[PDB]
Amino acid sequence: DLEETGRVLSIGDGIARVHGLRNVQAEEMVEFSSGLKGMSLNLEPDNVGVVVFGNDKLIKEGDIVKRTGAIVDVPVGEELLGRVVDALGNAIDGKGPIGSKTRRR
Amino acid sequence: YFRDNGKHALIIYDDLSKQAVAYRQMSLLLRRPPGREAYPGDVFYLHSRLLERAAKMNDAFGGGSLTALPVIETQAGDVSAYIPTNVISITDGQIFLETELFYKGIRPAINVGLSVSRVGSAAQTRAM
Amino acid sequence: EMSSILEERILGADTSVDLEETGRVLSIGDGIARVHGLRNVQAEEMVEFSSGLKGMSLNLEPDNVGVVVFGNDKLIKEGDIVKRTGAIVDVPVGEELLGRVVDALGNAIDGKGPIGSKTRRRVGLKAPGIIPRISVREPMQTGIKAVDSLVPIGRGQRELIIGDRQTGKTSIAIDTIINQKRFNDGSDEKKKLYCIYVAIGQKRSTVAQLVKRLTDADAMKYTIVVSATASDAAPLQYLAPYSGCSMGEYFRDNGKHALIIYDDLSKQAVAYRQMSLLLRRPPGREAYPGDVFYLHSRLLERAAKMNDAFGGGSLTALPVIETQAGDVSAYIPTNVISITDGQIFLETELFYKGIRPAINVGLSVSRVGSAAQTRAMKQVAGTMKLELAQYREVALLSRGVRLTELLKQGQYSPMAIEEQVAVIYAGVRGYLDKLEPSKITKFENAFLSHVVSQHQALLGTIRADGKISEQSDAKLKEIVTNFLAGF
Amino acid sequence: TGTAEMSSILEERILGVDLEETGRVLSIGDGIARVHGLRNVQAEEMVEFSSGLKGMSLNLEPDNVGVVVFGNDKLIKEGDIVKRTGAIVDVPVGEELLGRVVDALGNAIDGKGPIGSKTRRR
Amino acid sequence: AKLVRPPVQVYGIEGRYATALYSAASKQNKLEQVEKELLRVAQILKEPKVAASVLNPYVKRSIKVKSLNDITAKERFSPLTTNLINLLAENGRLSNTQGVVSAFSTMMSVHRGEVPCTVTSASPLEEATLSELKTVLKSFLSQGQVLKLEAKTDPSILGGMIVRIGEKYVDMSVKTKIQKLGRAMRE
Amino acid sequence: ATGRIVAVIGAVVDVQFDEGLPPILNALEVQGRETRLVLEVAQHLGESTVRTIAMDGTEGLVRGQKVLDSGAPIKIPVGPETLGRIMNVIGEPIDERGPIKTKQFAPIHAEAPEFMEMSVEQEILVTGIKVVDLLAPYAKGGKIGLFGGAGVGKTVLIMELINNVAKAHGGYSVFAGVGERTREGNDLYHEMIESGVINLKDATSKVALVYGQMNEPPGARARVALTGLTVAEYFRDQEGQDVLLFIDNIFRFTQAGSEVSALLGRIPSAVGYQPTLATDMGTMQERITTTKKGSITSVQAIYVPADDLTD
Amino acid sequence: AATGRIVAVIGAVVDVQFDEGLPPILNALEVQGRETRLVLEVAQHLGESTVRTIAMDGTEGLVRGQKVLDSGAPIKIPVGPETLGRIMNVIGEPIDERGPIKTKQFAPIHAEAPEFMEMSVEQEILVTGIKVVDLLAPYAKGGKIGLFGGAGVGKTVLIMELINNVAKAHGGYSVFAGVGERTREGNDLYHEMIESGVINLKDATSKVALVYGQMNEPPGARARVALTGLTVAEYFRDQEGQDVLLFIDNIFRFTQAGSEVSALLGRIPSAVGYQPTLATDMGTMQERITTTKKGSITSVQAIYVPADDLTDPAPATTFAHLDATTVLSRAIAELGIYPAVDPLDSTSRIMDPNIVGSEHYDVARGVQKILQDYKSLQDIIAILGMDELSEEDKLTVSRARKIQRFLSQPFQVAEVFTGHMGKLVPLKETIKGFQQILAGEYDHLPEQAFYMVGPIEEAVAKADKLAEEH
Amino acid sequence: TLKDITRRLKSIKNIQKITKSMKMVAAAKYASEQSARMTAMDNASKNASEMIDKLTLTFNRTRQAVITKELIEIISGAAAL
Ligand SMILES: Nc1ncnc2c1ncn2[C@@H]1O[C@H](COP(=O)(O)OP(=O)(O)OP(=O)(O)O)[C@@H](O)[C@H]1O
Ligand SMILES: Nc1ncnc2c1ncn2[C@@H]1O[C@H](COP(=O)(O)OP(=O)(O)O)[C@@H](O)[C@H]1O
Ligand SMILES: [Mg+2]
Ligand SMILES: [Mg+2]
Repeated sequence: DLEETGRVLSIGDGIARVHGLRNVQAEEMVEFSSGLKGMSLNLEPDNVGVVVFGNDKLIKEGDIVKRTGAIVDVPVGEELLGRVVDALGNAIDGKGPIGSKTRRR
Repeated sequence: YFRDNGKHALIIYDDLSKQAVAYRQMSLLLRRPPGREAYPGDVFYLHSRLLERAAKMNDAFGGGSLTALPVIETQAGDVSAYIPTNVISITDGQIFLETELFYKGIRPAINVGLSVSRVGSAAQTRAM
Repeated sequence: EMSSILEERILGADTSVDLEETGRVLSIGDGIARVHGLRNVQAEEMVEFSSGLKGMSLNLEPDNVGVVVFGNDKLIKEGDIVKRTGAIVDVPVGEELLGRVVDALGNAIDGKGPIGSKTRRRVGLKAPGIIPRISVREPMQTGIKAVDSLVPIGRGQRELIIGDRQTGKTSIAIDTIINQKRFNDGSDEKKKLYCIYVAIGQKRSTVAQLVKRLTDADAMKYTIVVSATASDAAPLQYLAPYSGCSMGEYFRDNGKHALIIYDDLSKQAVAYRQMSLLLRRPPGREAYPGDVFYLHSRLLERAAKMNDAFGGGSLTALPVIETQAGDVSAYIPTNVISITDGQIFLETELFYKGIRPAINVGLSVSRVGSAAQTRAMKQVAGTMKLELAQYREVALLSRGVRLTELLKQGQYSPMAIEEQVAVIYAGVRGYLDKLEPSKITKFENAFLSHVVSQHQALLGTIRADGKISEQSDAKLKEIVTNFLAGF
Repeated sequence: TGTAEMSSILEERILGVDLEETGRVLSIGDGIARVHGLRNVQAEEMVEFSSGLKGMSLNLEPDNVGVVVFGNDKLIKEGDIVKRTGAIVDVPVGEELLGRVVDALGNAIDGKGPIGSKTRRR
Repeated sequence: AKLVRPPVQVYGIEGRYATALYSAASKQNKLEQVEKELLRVAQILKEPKVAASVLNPYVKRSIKVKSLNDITAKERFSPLTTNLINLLAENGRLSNTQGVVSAFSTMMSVHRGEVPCTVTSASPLEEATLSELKTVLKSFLSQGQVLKLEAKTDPSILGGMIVRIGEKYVDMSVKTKIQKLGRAMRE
Repeated sequence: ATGRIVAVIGAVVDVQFDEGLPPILNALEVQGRETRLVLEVAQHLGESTVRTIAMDGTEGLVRGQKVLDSGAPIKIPVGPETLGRIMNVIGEPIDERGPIKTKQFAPIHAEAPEFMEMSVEQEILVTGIKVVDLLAPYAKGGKIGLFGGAGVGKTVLIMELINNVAKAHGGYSVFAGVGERTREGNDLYHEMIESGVINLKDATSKVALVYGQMNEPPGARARVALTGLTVAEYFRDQEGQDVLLFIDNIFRFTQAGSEVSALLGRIPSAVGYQPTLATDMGTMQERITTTKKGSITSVQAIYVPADDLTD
Repeated sequence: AATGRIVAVIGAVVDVQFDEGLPPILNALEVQGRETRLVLEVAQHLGESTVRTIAMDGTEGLVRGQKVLDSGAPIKIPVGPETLGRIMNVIGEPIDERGPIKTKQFAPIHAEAPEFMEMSVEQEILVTGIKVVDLLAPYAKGGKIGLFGGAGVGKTVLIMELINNVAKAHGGYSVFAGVGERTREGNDLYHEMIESGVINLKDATSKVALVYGQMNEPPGARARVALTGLTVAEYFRDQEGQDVLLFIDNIFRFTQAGSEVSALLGRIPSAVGYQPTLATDMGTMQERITTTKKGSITSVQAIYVPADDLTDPAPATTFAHLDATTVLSRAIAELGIYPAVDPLDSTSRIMDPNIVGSEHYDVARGVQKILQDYKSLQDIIAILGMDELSEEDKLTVSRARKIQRFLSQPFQVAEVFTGHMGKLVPLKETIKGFQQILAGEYDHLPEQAFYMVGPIEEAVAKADKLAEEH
Repeated sequence: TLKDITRRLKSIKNIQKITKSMKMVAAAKYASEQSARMTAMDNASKNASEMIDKLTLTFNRTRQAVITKELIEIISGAAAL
């Protein structure tokens, strides 16, 4: 199934050239194997340029990349008030999870 | 979210220069053609489509609003750099802060001869 | 009329088919078309695309041909057929172009029909060597007092008109074209000057208005206009100067004298910079290619003066250069200053202060100059230049104000050489030193009217013998003194 | 694409000389000789061309060696033989050099005779 | 070492490899033999299993060259073509070998002296006059030459013929005559 | 013809066709999108592939999407009822007042009028404003630079030029919004509704609005001046009018062209501008002329970067 | 010998594929099937038995597959006394319509530079008759000079005044190489040398050989014509021992020509866009123009300065190859001071008190000190006016303006511009006049009394005339 | 150099400010030496304005050249890959 699943072909200083993922959308959030997430910024004929929301020491050539199906989105709502989150909406204040009920692109 | 749900929001980006630097790095490593100071071609786009989402909705859409206070860090007060140029041409004014006024006792060090607010006089209260 | 079409457009109509060599477009974009095939095509040969466009085979490569498209590449698609012409890029030349407005390839854009030219000449021919040339001796009269007196131009010279935008460069060129009417109507055929105006990167409305100005002055009958305007492809603006230069080399090679104006060369350098950057060539100073000097130098070297063994013809070039903020020390201005034989510096300070034509006499020079001036103009202009240098030094003081007030001139009013000599004589001998300056032009006007209505014999004598003899000296003295008493 | 993917190497490779201590010049121009072979050469090792010219192996690339030439490249043609010397650059040192004018490799250029030193140094 | 260059010269990695192969075969006179060989190799590769086995950028070069050497020892291929596929696996240019095959074909296509003619008409061509045009096109050649005539039809050209002999090109179609007559009556 | 997306890199999109390639400067429609996404052919790459620039966001585009050719560069609804109405680069109504029920559509990317169509006479365009008509008169078919700001009255001057040209002459007006702030665009819309230049309840509007905001890709901001130029060229060449074309900022037209040429991978020029800066400005400004049918007179607000007039 | 086929033509760069017998680098190849002789010079070996070459003429009309023949040797030009009075082009063909140059020997234009053991150390001042040159930056017999300057500042007029004075007083087989210069000027020089008797069209006792590749030539000709003229001069120096003069105008074109083809040879550009091999090309060319123990070559070179930079890599690289630089400034020529030599930027290697003497050296250093002081004062002079200076400062300003005016001089070749007759000031008059202006012996004369004069006697006479007539 | 031109421009700008202020105070106190001071400070201020105009031209020229040089550096560096 090389249409909803690619395999990392190259990795360097934050950029993953992933082979496969024939059905991925431009600027879609994909999920690497080690848990780190990425955004498909370049859709090239032979590969996909993915920018990684993490570090390169954890992914290496041959890793697997799965597809989410939705563009990058963030939890929005009242529940974020008072909370310190990161660029993806994940709580970094140690006060538990965000009780967000709505997501938004 | 708050803007669309009839509430009023304020958002500060501290600062946009570093977001532009991060985007420049990302695009340079994605082998995208660099431009002035190695910034991509759409580095203006990057900020404009960000600062255009700050709007004041009419009462037929909820009446909410979203106020943006982006921050920009100039080098030696050069406002004709690439990213300061872009964000000055995008926003509805600016509040210049100067070191030479910072040390003369003027605090907040707002240079008033240069600071602009195109839609400000319509916002002030009648007394002010 | 049904016979204006059936006459021969069908009987003799080259409806034949022939064994032609062709290639196929691989990629088109950025003004360059890659063409697979054309195995026997030559370097710099004209090819024809399926849409009727034309191009020049620039890069002969092992597996393809990079062709420069002379037009809009929106008319070319991948897979289009490209035919060979067998001819290195050339343009129609001959007498039949006088009076016609053409584009950079020689096609008529004045709606008066086809140019019935019998001869074609390459656009990239090399300039004459050292032996075919001879020094500049004959004067090329502009009809402008300041130029014709202080910055004289000879036939076979290259004289730059350099200055900021809106300072009167086109006006100087148009006055120079209008002034040649008094010679083109006369009897001496060695004084006729066929002018050529190349409009590069200009507004097309400006070129149409220029053609009307030339038609009202009845000057289009001996003038070719090559037009590659602001909306034409960059290859066309690159080619237009060489097309015009070949049209003028036709006259230079056949014992006649041509004059060519490049309006302007800065826009041709900009078009060539576009073509070079789109070809991924390394940019140099101000992003210009390394061979922009060559671009202009191979063009301005073809303006020459041949000796009597090679026909005795000439081709004078008046390239125009537009500087930014009056910076003459820029790249392209200094390139063309290195190529030409002198400059005519027009200034914004002088132009704004009412001094028009705003020629900077201290900076305008003519490396050949004096060798191609008439004797009478030389007599008066030597003293005029001495006194003007004296005046600019101490910037006598009133004499200089008088002379600079006297150098002003109207538009589309080129004076004959004898009348300029009369005015400069009345100016440099002192006969207006006590006249307060504000009326000098008025005096000038009136005085000249006098000399053209009643003392035509003196002007005819000056024209005939070329110099202002002692008899004519005292005659003009008494004329101007009697008028000054009457004025 | 490919420096060593020339048609000559390819054809005599599919068809069927010591390419460990010896190489052949693929391309020479502007004083930079690309050499195919020399598989044992070290980075910054000095090699010897057929014409007596020396070079320094500056670019160890997967399929060729970029060698900088110590002289005029008019004496180097494509296909020339390049030998190893096994050594990095070294110059003669000692007291015997005082008063002598040498070149960048320790060769006397003042015509007073060859250098008479006993020790060399990298 | 001296090299034998074919009469047609092809470019790219495809052309370079096929030129190497041709100049190797010309020294031993096995041109049509290795043509048969690469034909068999291409039809071996075009099957999906082994193709995805060699198209996979995840298979390590030793593994894929192992499978390739096994399958080429299977079909008792000449050392020349085995060496060529070994070089395509070594340089990693293997996935492109099909082009090389095609390239070599075109190369030998001018070794036997064939010229490709392409005849376009507005109507599906008849038989008699088609053979007539074949005979007419044969007269433009030297001896020892063959016509690879392939006539496809374009019903938009409004008539006539458009014949392409090599890259020589004759446009006897009627739409072009209409355009030329319009240009004549216009200019 | 139908093609398939083979590459999406930011705002440039590569499409590969099987049967027939569209020529350069041709609108391709992308299939399956919620809104209308239009690519514009910018280059032929060989192998039946075509590099295009997008006139909208490219998010969600997937390699393999069907791309439908249209045949013409971009066709905007043009006619006497675009007046008092806002539309974008593609010619779709922006003001949420329903579709523009016009009778004809004009293609963007026309050619400048021929040489024999030019007017050889220079003629003053009387605007009725004392300081303008006396000291700095406007010419029919010319270009004018407004060196104004915010404090000075500039919207009022623009609206009064619209009114005067519509009354003293019969000329309608077009206001192009090249890279304009959406807030300032809404302000101008409501100011021109209030002062009677736009009529929401009648057919007496004297201006058509064309807006490409700042949150739009460089292609849209580059073609938005040509859209207004087209809707003005219709009035000129098929009503014999003396149209008045406003371009709210002509510097942002230049910088949008610069961004576009940077995305296409071309080598920049002095300071960073497109290598085709002069020809790009020319192919637009040459369509603003005074033909033998009418005249377009253009008022173009100027912005000098770094206060350098030699930029 | 060997025959090859053209496989690519890009401007002046032609790729030629050879079957057997690849030609060495720098060889000359003859393109077969052309009206005139087209010579290609091999520059690189691309591999695949392909070479990349630079064409000495136009490449239009060249077809892929055209035959090319190998000559087996680099461009060989005829060298000997029979080249005197003749004009030849980059490849040694006569371009003066006077028949073939029948010399007994031909030399390749590519040669090795003279060794270190062949260098000559002698330094003798060459008196040119020009005040600023002989005073502030004296030339040397057998030394390389070089004349820098922007566009239209006086390079050609100065080089022609030097031609007149030195080359006319000389007896040593001058050579003139026109590199990328005006063809009009080449014709002018040819005919002014014919009428001056230096070139003898009949009864051949000529003493100048001309070599010309001008602005109209392609980059290859403009890049090798300097080497051709250099080769003529090298023959006259080595195989005859003569005392040669070599004039090169303009030599920057050489560098520039290389740049124009560098991009086409597939090389990554350097700083301003030049070729990466700018300095070594300039070195291989310039190290052959030198005085050896076999003969003497006095080399005067005009050096164009692009956009008046002087830090452009070509002038900056040229500076280190010269013994006496004369830098012409545009700001000085806009004051009317000719020659526009910059006094505070022109240097010499014989400007040493042990060579020119203590009088000359001290006068030169004092002139430069006064001019530097005036330069430093100019800012406050332009802001606060001269009325705000000290009295000693007004004195130094007055003497500095006087020295400025006295540095100018009318040239024999500039009567058309200056109006005055050209003056040739001997060295002692220069030294004495400037010493006296320094001492304060002319504090009463008006400054305009020094503009465009000869020796100081003419300055006193001009002051007298100004005082009496006004 | 850009920073040199900027420093010199700021110098001449503060000088022009000072001289115009002195012209103000001299014209105030003049209401035969105060007159000379007023006219001399007027001359100084206008001369400083001329030098400021010329240095501003040169500054804009230099900053454009700087942008060009850095862009050409970036471009030639990208083209080598
Ligand atoms: N000698 C003159 N006397 C009076 N007015 C003049 C004179 N020359 C030009 N003008 C006027 O000043 C204007 C300058 O236009 P002109 O075309 O001659 O200069 P230009 O350098 O060619 O400017 P551009 O760059 O726009 O082509 C002209 O419209 C003309 O009306
Ligand atoms: N010694 C001089 N005296 C007077 N004018 C001079 C002198 N030298 C140069 N000039 C002037 O400067 C102009 C440029 O001279 P030239 O040397 O031919 O330019 P270039 O620098 O391109 O070689 C000349 O036309 C001349 O008017
Ligand atoms: Mg003009
Ligand atoms: Mg010169």
